[PDB]
Amino acid sequence: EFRIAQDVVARENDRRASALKEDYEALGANLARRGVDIEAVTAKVEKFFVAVPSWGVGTGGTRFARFPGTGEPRGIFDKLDDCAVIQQLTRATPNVSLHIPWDKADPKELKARGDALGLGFDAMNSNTFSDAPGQAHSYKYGSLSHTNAATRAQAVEHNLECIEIGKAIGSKALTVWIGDGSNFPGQSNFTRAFERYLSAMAEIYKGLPDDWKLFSEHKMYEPAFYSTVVQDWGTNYLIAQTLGPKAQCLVDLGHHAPNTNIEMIVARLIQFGKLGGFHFNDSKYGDDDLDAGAIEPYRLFLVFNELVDAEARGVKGFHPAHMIDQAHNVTDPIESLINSANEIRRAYAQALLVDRAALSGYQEDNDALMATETLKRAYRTDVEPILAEARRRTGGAVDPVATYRASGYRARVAAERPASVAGGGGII
Amino acid sequence: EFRIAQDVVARENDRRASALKEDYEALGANLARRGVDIEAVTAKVEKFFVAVPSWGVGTGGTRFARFPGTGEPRGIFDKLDDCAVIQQLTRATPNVSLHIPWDKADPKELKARGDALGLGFDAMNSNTFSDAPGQAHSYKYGSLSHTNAATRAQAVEHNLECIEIGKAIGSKALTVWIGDGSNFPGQSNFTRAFERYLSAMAEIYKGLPDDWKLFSEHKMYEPAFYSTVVQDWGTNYLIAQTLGPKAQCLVDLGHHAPNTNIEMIVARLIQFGKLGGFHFNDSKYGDDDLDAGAIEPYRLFLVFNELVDAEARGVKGFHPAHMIDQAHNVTDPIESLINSANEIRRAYAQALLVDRAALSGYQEDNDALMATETLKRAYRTDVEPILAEARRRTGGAVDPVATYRASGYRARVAAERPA
Amino acid sequence: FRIAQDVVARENDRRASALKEDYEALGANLARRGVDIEAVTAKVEKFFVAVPSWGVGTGGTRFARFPGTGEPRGIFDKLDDCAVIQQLTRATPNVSLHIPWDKADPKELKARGDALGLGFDAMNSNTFSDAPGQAHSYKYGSLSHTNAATRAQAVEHNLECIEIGKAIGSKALTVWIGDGSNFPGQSNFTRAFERYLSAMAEIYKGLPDDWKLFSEHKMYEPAFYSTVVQDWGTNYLIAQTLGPKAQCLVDLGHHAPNTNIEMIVARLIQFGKLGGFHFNDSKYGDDDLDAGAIEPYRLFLVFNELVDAEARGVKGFHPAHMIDQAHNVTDPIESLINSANEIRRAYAQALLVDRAALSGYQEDNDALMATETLKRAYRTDVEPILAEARRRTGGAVDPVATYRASGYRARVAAERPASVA
Amino acid sequence: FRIAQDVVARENDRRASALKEDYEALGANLARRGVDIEAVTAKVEKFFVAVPSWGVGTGGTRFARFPGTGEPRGIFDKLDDCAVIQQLTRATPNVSLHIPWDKADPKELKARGDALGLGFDAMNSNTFSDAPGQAHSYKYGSLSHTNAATRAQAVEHNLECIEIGKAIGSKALTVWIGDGSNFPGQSNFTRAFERYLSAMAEIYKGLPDDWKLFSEHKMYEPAFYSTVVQDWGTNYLIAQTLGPKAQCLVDLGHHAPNTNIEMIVARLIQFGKLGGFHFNDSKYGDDDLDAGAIEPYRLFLVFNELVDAEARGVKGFHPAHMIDQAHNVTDPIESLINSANEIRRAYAQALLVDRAALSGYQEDNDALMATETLKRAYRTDVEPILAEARRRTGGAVDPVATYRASGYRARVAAERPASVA
Ligand SMILES: C[C@H](O)[C@H](O)[C@@H](O)[C@@H](O)C=O
Ligand SMILES: C[C@H](O)[C@H](O)[C@@H](O)[C@@H](O)C=O
Ligand SMILES: C[C@H](O)[C@H](O)[C@@H](O)[C@@H](O)C=O
Ligand SMILES: C[C@H](O)[C@H](O)[C@@H](O)[C@@H](O)C=O
Ligand SMILES: [Mn+2]
Ligand SMILES: [Mn+2]
Ligand SMILES: [Mn+2]
Ligand SMILES: [Mn+2]
Ligand SMILES: [Mn+2]
Ligand SMILES: [Mn+2]
Ligand SMILES: [Mn+2]
Ligand SMILES: [Mn+2]
Repeated sequence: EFRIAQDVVARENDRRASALKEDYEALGANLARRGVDIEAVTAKVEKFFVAVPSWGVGTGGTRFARFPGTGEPRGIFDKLDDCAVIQQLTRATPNVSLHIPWDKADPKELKARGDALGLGFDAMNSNTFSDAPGQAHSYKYGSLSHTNAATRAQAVEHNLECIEIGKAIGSKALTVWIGDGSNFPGQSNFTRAFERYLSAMAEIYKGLPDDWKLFSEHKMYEPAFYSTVVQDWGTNYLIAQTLGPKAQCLVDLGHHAPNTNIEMIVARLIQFGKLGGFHFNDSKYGDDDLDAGAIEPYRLFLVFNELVDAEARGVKGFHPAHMIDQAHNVTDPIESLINSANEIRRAYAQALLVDRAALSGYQEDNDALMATETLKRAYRTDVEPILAEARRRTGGAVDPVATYRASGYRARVAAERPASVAGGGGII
Repeated sequence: EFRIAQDVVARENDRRASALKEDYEALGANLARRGVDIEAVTAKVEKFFVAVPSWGVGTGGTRFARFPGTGEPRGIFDKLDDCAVIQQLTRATPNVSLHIPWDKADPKELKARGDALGLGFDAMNSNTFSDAPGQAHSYKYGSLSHTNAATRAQAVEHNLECIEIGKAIGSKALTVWIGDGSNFPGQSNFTRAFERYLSAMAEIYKGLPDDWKLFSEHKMYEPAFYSTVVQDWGTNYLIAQTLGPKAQCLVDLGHHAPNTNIEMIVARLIQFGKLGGFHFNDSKYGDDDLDAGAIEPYRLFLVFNELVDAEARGVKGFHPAHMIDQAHNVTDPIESLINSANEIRRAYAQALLVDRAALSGYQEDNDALMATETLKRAYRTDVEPILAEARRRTGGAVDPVATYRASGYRARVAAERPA
Repeated sequence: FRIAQDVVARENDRRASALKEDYEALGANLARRGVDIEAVTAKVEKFFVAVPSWGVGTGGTRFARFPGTGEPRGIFDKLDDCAVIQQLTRATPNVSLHIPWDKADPKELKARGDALGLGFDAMNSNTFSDAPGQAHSYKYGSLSHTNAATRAQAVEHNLECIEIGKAIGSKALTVWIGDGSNFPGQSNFTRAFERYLSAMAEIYKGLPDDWKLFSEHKMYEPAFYSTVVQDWGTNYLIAQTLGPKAQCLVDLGHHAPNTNIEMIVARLIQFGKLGGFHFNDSKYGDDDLDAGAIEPYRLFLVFNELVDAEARGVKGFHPAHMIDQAHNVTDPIESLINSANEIRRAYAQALLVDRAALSGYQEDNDALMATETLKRAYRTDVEPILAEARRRTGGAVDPVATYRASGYRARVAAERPASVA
Repeated sequence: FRIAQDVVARENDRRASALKEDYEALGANLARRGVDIEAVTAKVEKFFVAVPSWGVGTGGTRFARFPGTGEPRGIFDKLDDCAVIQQLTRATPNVSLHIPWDKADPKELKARGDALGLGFDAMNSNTFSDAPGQAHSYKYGSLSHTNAATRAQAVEHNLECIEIGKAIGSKALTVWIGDGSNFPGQSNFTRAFERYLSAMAEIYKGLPDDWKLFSEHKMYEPAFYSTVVQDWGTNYLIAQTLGPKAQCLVDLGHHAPNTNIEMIVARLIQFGKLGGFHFNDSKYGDDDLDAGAIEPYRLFLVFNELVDAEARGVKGFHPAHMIDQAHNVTDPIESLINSANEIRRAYAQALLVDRAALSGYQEDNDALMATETLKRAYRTDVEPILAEARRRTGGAVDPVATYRASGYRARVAAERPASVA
């Protein structure tokens, strides 16, 4: 199937082919003068993939309000149809990340739809940070770390079910992010809550297939506003080290305290073999969940610099799961995910241009200026031509968003799906 | 009428009266040794009021979920009923802040219910940060500063309607907080957006009664995650100054950048006569909206220290509007508001204890250690006895939350209200 | 006696009546709450915190230093001044030394301490500044420097610190370094940390059987882009890697904005790697201000975690307590006195928490009453308890007022020549 | 010429070929985008930023200072090194002086500047440290000190800075003071500000008709609790109160974590009080790192506001641009060279933004395309433009490469005695 007509894609590509050939050739000549083979770079970029969040193709909101657009997806099936568009145009998001119970449905159908749309399934995501209809025990005061045994058992069961769904659809990991924490000093005993959490996670670990991974995701705050059980990478490391070989840490960019050196955390986790994966997005204030690289592109580049460095030195058993975790409140969710996936490949491609030998030399000589300039030479490079050519050669669009708007997809699905209504957030 | 049975109040007060007498007399003797008449302090404390937010009486939530408790208020009237309890027990929250359209209802009935419950109404709160049913233009991309004139006009009209409702119930002010801002660089032109906002606010100011005040509330971020039109007190000052004498700035404690010295902002606004009022709450990370003083009680004291100093310096015509703006996500909203109102009176009382003459002397002599110790001598003082006696003398409860739970009020409204 | 005993007695007697009234009033109030004030006073009078030799002299910033009068000339003057703090507060019996700043004949240092009634806490190494005759500069690092010879030099300095500490009665070595980078790319994060670990392993080998090696994390300064030992996570990795004798030291002002520090303390305790504390306060960065002068509640919450550990029955839990502050606009002696007092204050209030009631509220998820239970302790003015603890142990009811009445500062100002160049 | 002309020419010819290729390639791409590269280049070669005299020497922190070789001592050595930056970049024709650090016979300074081809930007007063023989200490403040005589002394000092500046070609005085408090209660926020305003009014009276008075806000350091001129809000009140000749100076690293600085820039421009900038980068506090070395996009976004201000033809808009950095681990000259380069880079890129398209996407609320319009400009590698601009104006294609090829550092190292061999 092709959510976007092939003629429109070919049409929009031909319209930009000339300019692209020029830019690509100019960049290739420049890279050559730098001892770099543009073709080698493009080949790797075509092979870089990042999972899209099923809950990301829908318009998001804040605790104050939600302003849905037209053609909002009704459920997992409409969401998969929209994710297909993203993959077809960018060719960078072949896999979708499911969230339960939001995307609960017959595993056979999900798999079927995915195969038909040319989409796979990444890590499963459990939900014990909200109450579902008919739920026996509320997660108001926590889940996996709740003081009530029955409540923890219920949370554990839910996570085990997520693993069962994932196995049936082709997933190989479970990501566990909970809101568990406290809003007031004294409300929670830090140590006892963590102990409860560890014990519950141990039960979940027991249900992991031999080739599966369990990712725990830390977050400084929100929904808890005083303390959070899994508040940072330090606690997260203790979790992973304690649970076992299959347990690793997931780093969501906007989940750190102000001014935190996030790329260092990535490096530390790689060093001790616990970098399970990433949740890409950008931010300026808190866990803003904005389009990747829209606020601080250099920081995104620096994270990838650590990723490529580890890749370069053959760090064996190094396959971090890459996923986008964003909320789109003022843009067409599909266009944002498209450009976000693009930005990620942009940062990856620039990281690949880093002269590793020269950098190592300046590091050993303590030539700070040249070391930092060596990274900038790669970062300053406009690799858009490589990103565009990679898409073109793999069946994607030179200009993804332009082709998307030219296709009229949004207007189309807007006519097929029921209207939505604005409203307030959880504030009241 | 009394939401809490008068016999329960008398009972729970008698049960703690002996202990209170002992603590009050001990504190009075200690203060007397420090040259302070405890009676003068209690007299002032029982006169300190802070308005309760109608939107804080029901359980709050986040973008991730809402976990309502039992007996949740069904509307503004249930909310007023619950606010009546807060006032009856603490005697520090005689006024309620309404939010339109959330609390829209016959103004005449609101006033009636208010008078019967012994409650009054503080500043009105406009809402152009969310869309209402049948709304012609969406506020998705802004409201008062939206690029579309028709949208801006609609936002202006809404605020004017808020003023009409407030005039009917006895409100004397309009508080304007909007989410207007951008999530991406370039999305908005900082200056043009601000110019649009100023022009729209000028229209609202034009329709403001001459016995009313117009409060603009700054916020660093959320719902906007890259830029916000009214992002800080600097922009807020420019707004108030531009609009006119009736326009002032409202300071919400959790709306500042990390590590910001908020008590200084308060002092600066007072000096330039633009401190319209406060939205009290506490926080640790962002605009957490937690129970006031639950996280950083000293900071609360330091804010009140600037308020009391303003009086001591002789600043005139200074009557800030005091209001609580909190979200109660994991506690009984009534209990949180009760203890929050209490914490605010606590900080106020301690600020009244500061030996101003001594402090002044240490400041002039640059004796930093004794100057800070002078503030600490006041802050370290446990004024709970003064707060409890104040409540007792004015019809409240020695221990509000204890009396509240003894009343079984929550179970009662839980039975009267749906699930 | 640094401070004349008649001065202390006179000042104590002047305030005796008021202390009696306040203490007995507090005692009755606590009794009504089921707490024995005498039991609290008995524990308070035994809570000690080490005073930093480097904080007895006036501090400064990169912009300027404004010395006061009678600045101590060397380590001996500093010990003399520390003796004043201990005599008046009775809460600072031990001094933390810094090498090479306080380098001197161990026997002389020991003798002076004994004569003044002072002991010595953990030693502190210095490889964040260059000393004269140094073969290699620490400009680009020390224990993690790319140059092997530079690292070896840093290792030998730490071993020397241990030798000095052993001779004077110390039982630990605290290691804080500025190692890090100011530009992206300057350092390879993983290799720099590996170099550090290798060097610390060597230092670890020189530790006596009853010693401890404390590593201190810091988010930034002097490094402004990355720091090798940047946070508690990296710190935990260090202690766990080095061995049983290695633990983490938590300096309150070394964390990112809004960090929940008390949780970090709880985590380290759970995994037995909480070596000790560097107490101070701050509002912006590593401000190094007088403990509790900015956020007294936070200080109380850290102690709440320390007391809960004891309540939970954590075994062999003896964290080292030290003050690490810089006094740029006050008399250092007066600030250290009141800071030590704030520390005992927070400790005393933490002892007042009704743990039985708290555990009940935590189990029932009664967040409001749980927090109020903490507040009922924190709101209690324990000054009378601190004052009585001092009176009973030979200290001053009001330390700073007594210090000022003694005229000590004016005395040492006349005895000590201020530096000219 | 500090750098031999044959060296400059040689290093240029070595890179001339590749540059021609890149400049032509960028010119074609820009043409396809409706942009004339020549128009950009013409503006870029005219963009200047003043170099801080206190920036050519190696910097340090409160913990240590690690000087490099050939450290410039005195204003004459410093002007000599600044000349190198100007010769190679052609973007720093003016130097910012700091009194009393750079005190010297005005006529001799003017003479040295003209000989080196350097002018002088805003004068910088210093009342955040004490000079020998000073009558009153600034320990507790200067312009806002509680002591009248101390304020008068500070005021007189600034006036002297204006006299020195008038004699050498300066047209502005920048005032940054450390004035503030480290403890709650220490200062009365309002009285301190009142005193500051009164003193600044006296300085303002000494300003010639064509002079400007810049006040610089700073959140913290040296004051760690409160600072009189803590932010742009207070700064605006100052400028508005003093008069038309008074404006606000924005130092990028003086803001609270996560602050939207470009918005502050826009607000000040709207109200005619954006006096100038102090460029530098940072990640934690006022790190004073090489401009754009940490967050180059933020720098671009600041220049986006600057370029748009001109595009709108705002009145009273003519900001002074200065670099205010500290180089603790690099050759100061090289850092200043590359920092000045980054500033021009951001400027060039902001010049590339399609204002018409941007304005269109803003009106339609097409946030995605709006931000992409900024990115299209930002993602554009303008190095070819910067290099050509330098080549056409007598500068070096690759400034740092040419600097190293000249062996200048080793040269001054042989002429200037270090403290130790
Ligand atoms: C929906 C998803 O579980 C969620 O975004 C988490 O991954 C975490 O980012 C929350 O802050
Ligand atoms: C509900 C109320 O309008 C709201 O809380 C505003 O005042 C502001 O605090 C929001 O962040
Ligand atoms: C002097 C002492 O080594 C130093 O203060 C360290 O302990 C650490 O606090 C530095 O920021
Ligand atoms: C040296 C110069 O006066 C100084 O850097 C000020 O401009 C300010 O940036 C300090 O933090
Ligand atoms: Mn996530
Ligand atoms: Mn998140
Ligand atoms: Mn508010
Ligand atoms: Mn708010
Ligand atoms: Mn320390
Ligand atoms: Mn420190
Ligand atoms: Mn500056
Ligand atoms: Mn600065």
